[PDB]
Amino acid sequence: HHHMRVSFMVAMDENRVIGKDNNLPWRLPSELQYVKKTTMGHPLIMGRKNYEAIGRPLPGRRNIIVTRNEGYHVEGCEVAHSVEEVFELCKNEEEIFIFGGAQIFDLFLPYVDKLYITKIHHAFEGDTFFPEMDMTNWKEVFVEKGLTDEKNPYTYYYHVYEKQQ
Amino acid sequence: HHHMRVSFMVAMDENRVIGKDNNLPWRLPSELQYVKKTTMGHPLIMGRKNYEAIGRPLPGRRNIIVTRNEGYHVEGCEVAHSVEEVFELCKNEEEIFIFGGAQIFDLFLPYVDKLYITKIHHAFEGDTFFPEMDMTNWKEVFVEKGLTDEKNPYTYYYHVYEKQQ
Ligand SMILES: NC(=O)C1=CN([C@@H]2O[C@H](COP(=O)(O)OP(=O)(O)OC[C@H]3O[C@@H](n4cnc5c(N)ncnc54)[C@H](OP(=O)(O)O)[C@@H]3O)[C@@H](O)[C@H]2O)C=CC1
Ligand SMILES: NC(=O)C1=CN([C@@H]2O[C@H](COP(=O)(O)OP(=O)(O)OC[C@H]3O[C@@H](n4cnc5c(N)ncnc54)[C@H](OP(=O)(O)O)[C@@H]3O)[C@@H](O)[C@H]2O)C=CC1
Ligand SMILES: COc1cc([C@@H](O)C#Cc2c(C)nc(N)nc2N)cc(OC)c1OC
Ligand SMILES: COc1cc([C@@H](O)C#Cc2c(C)nc(N)nc2N)cc(OC)c1OC
Repeated sequence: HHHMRVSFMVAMDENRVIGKDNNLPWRLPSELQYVKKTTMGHPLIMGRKNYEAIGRPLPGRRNIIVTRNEGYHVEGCEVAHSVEEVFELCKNEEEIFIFGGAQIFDLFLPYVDKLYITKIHHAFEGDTFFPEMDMTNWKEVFVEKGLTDEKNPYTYYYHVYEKQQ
Repeated sequence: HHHMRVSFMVAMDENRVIGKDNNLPWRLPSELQYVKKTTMGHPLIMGRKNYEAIGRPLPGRRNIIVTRNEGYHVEGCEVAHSVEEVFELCKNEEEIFIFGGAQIFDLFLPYVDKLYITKIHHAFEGDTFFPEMDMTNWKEVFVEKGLTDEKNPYTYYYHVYEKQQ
């Protein structure tokens, strides 16, 4: 029914952790630069909690915030209240990026076409997790080692998976 | 249609620069010795401008120069004038290396199977760039840190990517 490509953009550790105390458990500027390059010129779909943690509209992209709050407004951002409203706002979009967090990943899980997942080889303490996924019917179309140095202190890989018809 | 493996051999910076004033923007003997090791015993496909910058046939490899000039000749080198002519000269080769520069990288881009790309972590001034590449259906099959020392003054990594069928 929807015409835009629904993509997931996420980074997670060995146990699927994505967050701790409403922020990122790791600081990886190189990973963030890859995120910015990939998502540039495409809508970002983020949960209300996810947005407030970031604190600011991310440049060069349509920021769409998902909340049940019927009176929620933020300057320089669009607000949706359901999967369908998001699909309406993004009717004509080429590809959208579901950007998190867990509640929003859950919401859009039945609709994912493509998965951009960074895997981080470390066991972080966390409270927020990326939902399990049946990877049957999925093909890995890209993999590469991320940059490890003084500023990026963990081992990590970029993966991209596409669903088959 | 063709049976030889078409490989790219290239070194570029953070902004895809490969050249400046018909020359290399950096001097990396260690990177050059990896190039010689990998390409040895395999044909080199070079654009006319790339060849003349080098100035001499590179030993142990078939040097094949790509030009539109029908009366162009160089001692100890073969001269092709098109993608297909290169394919004819290399019909029986196991693996050929597209060696640059930009115009020749463009020419053979639709045919690349394997990419040997050195990434140099520095922002050089340059005029010649390595073409953008959709890496969908490519996988990194090798990565390693290059040697940094007094003789090799930059941070750089060797990457190898293979196309998937
Ligand atoms: N490492 C990574 O790749 C990522 C990690 N994160 C991390 O995840 C955490 C945030 O994720 P999480 O706590 O799951 O929160 P979310 O980002 O999923 O936001 C939760 C909010 O989304 C709204 N919401 C949820 N379901 C619906 C619905 N069905 N209809 C309308 N609105 C809905 C609600 O807003 P409301 O209460 O206003 O009604 C809810 O409070 C942070 O720690 C963050 O750092 C986030 C993104 C990526
Ligand atoms: N960093 C790296 O990995 C590398 C860097 N380089 C750098 O790049 C620069 C050279 O690149 P660039 O300027 O693009 O030159 P090229 O090496 O790509 O050579 C261009 C020439 O190739 C010939 N040519 C182009 N298209 C065709 C075609 N379709 N059919 C037949 N012949 C064709 C033409 O020759 P003609 O005019 O004679 O007809 C043209 O002038 C230099 O600065 C060099 O140092 C080069 C290789 C690698
Ligand atoms: C709390 O602070 C942030 C939280 C997020 C989060 O929304 C995310 C993510 C995110 C990350 C990190 N990586 C990948 N591969 N996909 C994602 N979707 C982003 C940020 O910068 C942009 C943040 O500022 C520092
Ligand atoms: C004008 O000076 C040169 C220019 C080139 C260029 O053709 C190249 C390259 C090249 C390099 C450096 N690295 C990688 N990974 N791939 C390449 N294709 C080579 C040279 O030595 C052989 C040069 O002499 C010093």
